[PDB]
Amino acid sequence: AVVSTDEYVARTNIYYHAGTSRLLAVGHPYFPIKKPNNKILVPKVSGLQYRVFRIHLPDPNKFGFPDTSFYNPDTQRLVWACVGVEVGRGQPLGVGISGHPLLNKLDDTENASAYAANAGVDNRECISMDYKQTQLCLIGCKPPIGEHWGKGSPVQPGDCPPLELINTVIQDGDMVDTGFGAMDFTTLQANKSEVPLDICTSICKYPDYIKMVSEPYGDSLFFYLRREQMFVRHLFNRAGTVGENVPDDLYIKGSGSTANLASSNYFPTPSGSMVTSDAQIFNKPYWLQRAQGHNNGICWGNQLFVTVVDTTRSTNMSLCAAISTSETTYKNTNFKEYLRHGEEYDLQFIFQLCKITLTADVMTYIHSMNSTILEDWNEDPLKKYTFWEVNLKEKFSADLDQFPLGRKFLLQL
Amino acid sequence: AVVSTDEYVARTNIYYHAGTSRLLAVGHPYFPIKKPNNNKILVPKVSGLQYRVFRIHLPDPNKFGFPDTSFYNPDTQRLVWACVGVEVGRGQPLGVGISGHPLLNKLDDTENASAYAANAGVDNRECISMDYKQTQLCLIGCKPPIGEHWGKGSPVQPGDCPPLELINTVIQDGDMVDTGFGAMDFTTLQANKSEVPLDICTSICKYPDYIKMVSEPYGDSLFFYLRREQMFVRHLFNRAGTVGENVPDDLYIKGSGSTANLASSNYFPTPSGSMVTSDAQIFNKPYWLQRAQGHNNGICWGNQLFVTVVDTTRSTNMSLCAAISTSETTYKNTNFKEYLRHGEEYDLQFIFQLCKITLTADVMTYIHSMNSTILEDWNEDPLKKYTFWEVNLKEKFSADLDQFPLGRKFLLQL
Amino acid sequence: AVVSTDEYVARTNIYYHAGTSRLLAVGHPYFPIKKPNNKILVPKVSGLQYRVFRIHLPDPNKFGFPDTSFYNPDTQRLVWACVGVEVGRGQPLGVGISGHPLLNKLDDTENASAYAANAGVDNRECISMDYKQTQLCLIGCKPPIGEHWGKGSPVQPGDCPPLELINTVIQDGDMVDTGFGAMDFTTLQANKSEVPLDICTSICKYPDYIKMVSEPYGDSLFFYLRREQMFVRHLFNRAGTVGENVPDDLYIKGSGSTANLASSNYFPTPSGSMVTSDAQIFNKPYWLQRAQGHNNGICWGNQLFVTVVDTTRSTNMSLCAAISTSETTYKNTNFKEYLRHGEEYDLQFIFQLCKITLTADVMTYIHSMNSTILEDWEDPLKKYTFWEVNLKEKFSADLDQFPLGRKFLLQL
Amino acid sequence: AVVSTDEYVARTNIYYHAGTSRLLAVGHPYFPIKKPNNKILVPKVSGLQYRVFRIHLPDPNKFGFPDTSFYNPDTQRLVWACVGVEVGRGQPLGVGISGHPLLNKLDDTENASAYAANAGVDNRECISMDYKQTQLCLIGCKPPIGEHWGKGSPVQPGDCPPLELINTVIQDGDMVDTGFGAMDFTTLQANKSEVPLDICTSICKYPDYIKMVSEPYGDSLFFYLRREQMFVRHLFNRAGTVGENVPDDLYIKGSGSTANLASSNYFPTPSGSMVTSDAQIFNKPYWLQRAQGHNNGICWGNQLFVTVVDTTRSTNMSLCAAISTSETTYKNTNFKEYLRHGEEYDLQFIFQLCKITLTADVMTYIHSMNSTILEDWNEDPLKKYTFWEVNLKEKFSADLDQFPLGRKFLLQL
Repeated sequence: AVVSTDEYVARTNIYYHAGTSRLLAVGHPYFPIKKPNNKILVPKVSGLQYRVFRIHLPDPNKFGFPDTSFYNPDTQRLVWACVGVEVGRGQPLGVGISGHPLLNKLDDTENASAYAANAGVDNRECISMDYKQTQLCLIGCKPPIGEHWGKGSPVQPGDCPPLELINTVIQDGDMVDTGFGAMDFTTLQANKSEVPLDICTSICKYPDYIKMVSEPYGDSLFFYLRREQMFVRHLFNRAGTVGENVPDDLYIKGSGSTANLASSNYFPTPSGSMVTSDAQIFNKPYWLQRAQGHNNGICWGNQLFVTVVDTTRSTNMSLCAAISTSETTYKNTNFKEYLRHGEEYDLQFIFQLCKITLTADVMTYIHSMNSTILEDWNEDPLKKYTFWEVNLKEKFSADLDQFPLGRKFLLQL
Repeated sequence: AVVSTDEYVARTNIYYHAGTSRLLAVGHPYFPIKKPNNNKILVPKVSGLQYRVFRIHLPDPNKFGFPDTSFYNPDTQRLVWACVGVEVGRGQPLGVGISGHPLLNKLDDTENASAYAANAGVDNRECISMDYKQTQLCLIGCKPPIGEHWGKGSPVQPGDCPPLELINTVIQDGDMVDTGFGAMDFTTLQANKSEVPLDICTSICKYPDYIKMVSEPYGDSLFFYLRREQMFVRHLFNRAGTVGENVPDDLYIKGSGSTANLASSNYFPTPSGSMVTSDAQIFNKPYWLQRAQGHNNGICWGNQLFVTVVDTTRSTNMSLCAAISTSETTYKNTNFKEYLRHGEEYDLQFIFQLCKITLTADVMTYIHSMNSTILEDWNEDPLKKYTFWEVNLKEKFSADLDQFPLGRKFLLQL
Repeated sequence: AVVSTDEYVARTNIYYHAGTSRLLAVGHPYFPIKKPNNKILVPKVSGLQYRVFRIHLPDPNKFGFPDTSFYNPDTQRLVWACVGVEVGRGQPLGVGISGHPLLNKLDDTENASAYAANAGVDNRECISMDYKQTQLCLIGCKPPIGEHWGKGSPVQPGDCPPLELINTVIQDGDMVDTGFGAMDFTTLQANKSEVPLDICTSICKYPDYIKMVSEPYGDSLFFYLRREQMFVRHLFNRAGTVGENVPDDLYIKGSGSTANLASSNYFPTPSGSMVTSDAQIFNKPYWLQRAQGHNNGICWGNQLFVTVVDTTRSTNMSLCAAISTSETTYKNTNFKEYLRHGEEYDLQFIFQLCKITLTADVMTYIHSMNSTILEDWEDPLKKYTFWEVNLKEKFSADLDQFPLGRKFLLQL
Repeated sequence: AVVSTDEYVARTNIYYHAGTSRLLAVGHPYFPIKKPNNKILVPKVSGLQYRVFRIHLPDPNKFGFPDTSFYNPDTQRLVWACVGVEVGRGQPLGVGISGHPLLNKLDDTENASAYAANAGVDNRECISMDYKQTQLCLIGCKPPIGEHWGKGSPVQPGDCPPLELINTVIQDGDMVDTGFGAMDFTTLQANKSEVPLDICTSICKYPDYIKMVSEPYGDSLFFYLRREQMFVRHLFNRAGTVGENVPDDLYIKGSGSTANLASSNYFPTPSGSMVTSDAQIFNKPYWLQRAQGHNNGICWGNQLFVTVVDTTRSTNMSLCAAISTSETTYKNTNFKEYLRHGEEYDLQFIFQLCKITLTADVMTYIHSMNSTILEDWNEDPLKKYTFWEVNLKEKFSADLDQFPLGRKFLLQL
């Protein structure tokens, strides 16, 4: 049976403060910019992406403490334990808009309109919408897990793909669900125009809270917060050949214009409503004094993983340049337009040192839980994923009161 | 007089944890698909507005192996389970779904009319869609829940208005919840077949009968219940068919010319659920049934439970399409086929407590009056007429609570 | 000098539970259906009507108690007292719609973008709106007293009717305020097209809380709850000759198309916004453990009056019957449309018995307060129409057996 | 190692009250009225500007106290401490409107709309929008710090300017972020028609809370409230040549009408939603009894800086004047129309006298913190910016009971 860390991990009264300072990212909000080579030139930085920071801590065993009388190195080892965190967001509150120049939309079904689509071969329209609002922060010593609907195990051309639920590690840059569902658009929509431009060739992953919480050791989730909201803004219709005809027992055949049924593939456009300062999750200190799982904040392997989504600062900046200044009158051809998005972060942590007695039972338990720890204490499995590497090896300071999160921690212990 | 369970049922320190990890359903949100040459369904109907009535089977304690049996004397006592905790996980992103009818019976928009409408033709049906009234609920009990709807009552010129009766019946898995058009039996009360959206035009929309369930003398049907719903009118519309009841002359002054003939007066609103938000969630949150409203304080008579869940805050139909030919350079509508699908994810966790009953003469006669089958089972299925999402927990019981999250929460709560 | 009832009404430790069970009503939401005969074939059941129940409690003096050691049956008398109540509502939450096929509406003034053409002979249009949301529950031993602006008495034809604040007794079926004001429409609007179809000939009364509270004995109101909410959805204009010209000093004369002022009689269409379960009043027990007035819950004369308004369950349901079933193609003439509404109620009470000593001071005070109380030891309320509820045979002593009784025992 | 003020500053039980009692500003909401010359006849007063009050206090060492037995002048000095503040606001609540006669706007991408035949060149419309709602009140003994995107380090004409996060001192009259992002429009948008008229040639700055809380001594900020909300009202589209074509991987080529993609530079128009009285920050006393940082309200140099933003009292009033009064019918040409905006402020403070012993270590610490402190105790460096100078040298009063803020303070004791 699994046992809580507090049952075999002794905590000490030594605390440290580590911060990242300003972390900045600027780029296009929809797609990466590159010129003909596949190398990027301006990365894709959007308000609806996951930011998974892989934080590296100094090795406490080899760390140069001012004194070493608080433990016996011959029969004990040291590990860090997170007891406080603060995610700092700097940019002003705002709401960003994304859309597709050729969205697959036939006509508006919410209410009869003056003009209706004339059928034809291509009815795609230029449509944009604001997305579902989200805010989540997961902290753990292992990568988070997400779930999405992808193509299942494998007929005629155009038949409905099999549908399956897949779990995969969330990475930096993975798009969050946006009101169209958590699904693998690239493969489940061969049309390539069902959803806005920034997700039509990407996967929208949603955290697997059930799986992460229910796992035996609770490494993946010490603490987590979430907030979501959305309401339908407009009700639209889809175009294309009908996959399955409506059963003839659900309606009575018409005559004349109504002889042919209109498309019944309805889809709404989400909307985040208001972003307000009272509903914010960030810029506040979260105390991890007691976690849900068995891992009570121990950072096994000298690592942390802070996943953040914040769509309440997703304002894109219109940006224009003039080809020539000789024009005294405005001309559309004379000005080039652009888009950009800026993200600002600042992570503060409070770490409490802990020591572990290496008895036979403890060693066997630690080996069963994860064999890597014992080898460490004397290739990287996670070095196939993209994380925002954050290095704090040279940024530990023991005088807590010198920093704001340190002062807050001291006021409350 | 009827005694509370805690008056003749003794509780113990034995606790257990049972789980139903990752129940999953995928189907079409409006109707079941089936090849014409057969009635067998290739894709079930799985909408976000359906009742999910799980029928949970427990391992009967009387024939359940324990490490110790000193807590009861077998020949003069019988064991039972008592639900002291529950949680209904919901592992999908929040979202709102859309429904509609390609030939909805809508004549005019009577909200901001600017000129008197023209006379209706032979057919005026239009393709219209709308989101539904938001709803959440969770009923837990040892008997199937009871719902209500307005059906065709006991009995006539052809076309006369059907009489209305209030009918009580057992809610089953797959039934439709009221969506803002009232809890009625559309199939029989609307011969038009185009009054309401496509997913309820031939279905009964039931509503739980809280009054009747709570007035139940034994309180079996309802240990614990939650409900939260909201709605507002998005649009105001008109109906097209002829009028069965003319407006009385005394309610208006006769018009002339264009206004000589009255427009239809059968107004109907289109519901709207407004925002779905995380703070107002009912799920992913433990519930302690330590004090039931009725006399039955969570005793699972017959080794059964019934967890009814409705959750329209995670209804997000996902459009997905497949191309007939991939060797295409320009977009063609005829080259793509469009589909709708909907997926639901559940995770039920329970904490059960063992209880024992002394089989004295008074207890035996009282239990016989309560339900004759208890004693007989303590030696055909009556509920073999309904469709429930069967869940089997005979092999899912484990004593160590701290190994599971709900167990850890329960331990911390003591 | 009026003394609280507890100064001469000594309470006991006897409690009873009375419940009406399912009370059901079905009918048309706008007007009563009747053969063009005066008999009503289908009543008018709407979600904006008052439901004024009249509960008849059993005569405690003649009641067959099992024990009578708690009073002297020759120098004392028994009276019922209400200490708990619960109003049960069955149907699902929803919103209804009302409208007039020929409503008096000229223009949409909210966002007018070009000066309108002069009104013709008849500019009436089909328009509907959802009404202001309301909920209330008044309980007392006398019928409630509402108010409305009726036509007073003092005149050239077409002159403005005098206005007066008339005070009357609310009755079962009277329409509640809908957002157009609490006024007598049938006399103050000879147009018969100013307001929707279900109130264009009725009186929309509003409870007179000020007067009912200021009543000396506090009979009319032990306990009351209220909630309302509305906002303007559209800003329309009225049609018809101008009764009172706009003063010349409030504007500068227009020229050309603007030479003739547009109508300046605006009116908004109300909207009740959202109905939610968190804001619900009903399906919750109320404990009448201290009344505002002097009458502290005593049911004089063995009566109660529960007035209920609930516009959060006003869902009208569309029915449709097919004249011919052999049609393979849809035709409008082949289907007849109907509207109906269903209201479901379930009242529950807890009654505590009380006894009163029949001394000289008590006799004279009760006489000066209400003589019929002493007479019982023509019915003045015969004129009015109430939903008569009979609870003489529904009394029981086992409070455990009923849900409200269990809640009362647990909490008190 | 930085020590909080209350370690070397001995507080006393002497309190004073100072206030302005009224402050008015009237001007044009959109732009200053230059004289056709350079003199500004009417300033630019808007509800979306920063109000940075530079408050001057009497020098306590030279102040005329009725008694001086609480300190010895030779070995001690005196300094003011801000223990209370209140920012009054006069005008009624309301919301103002801004717009551009020639805003850059091509289409309405929310829904398929109906438009006139395209002009081809100069597709600019007269558009207006209400701004994002905001409120804030920073109080410190140094001017605040703000952040905005500007033109960064160094190119064919029309290329996208580089972006950079710049920190600059906020000044009176500097505009606040409006929902279009905190950026230097003047240089980042050569079009001069991307945003409304009152920010098309200005810098929208946002307070830099991260820096203003992370500076060591915490002088710039020992109090701050913030309250902001917005939502997207409309979803428009830009007009102009595309600087970055959509990658071909994100869509399928059209034919006929959809041969050429529509503009994909979307922008939303903000909306502050409802201004309400219960959500008000002002007309309410704040007590500065526990500063976040190390400066616990000490006003070094006898100064303060109160920065206030309030967009919930931004009602512009339209005025009209008649060229000639003899006309009997209405004519447009006979009436001129103007706009004006009026602000009202009333600042009240509670000050507590303090004293510092001039020992060796104290003097060295103060010199390291700020050299000028010891010289002041015998040209202006901060007199390079613009501040709404407030002179309270003659407003201090020792009777707290005679003023409303003092009466409120005495209840708190």
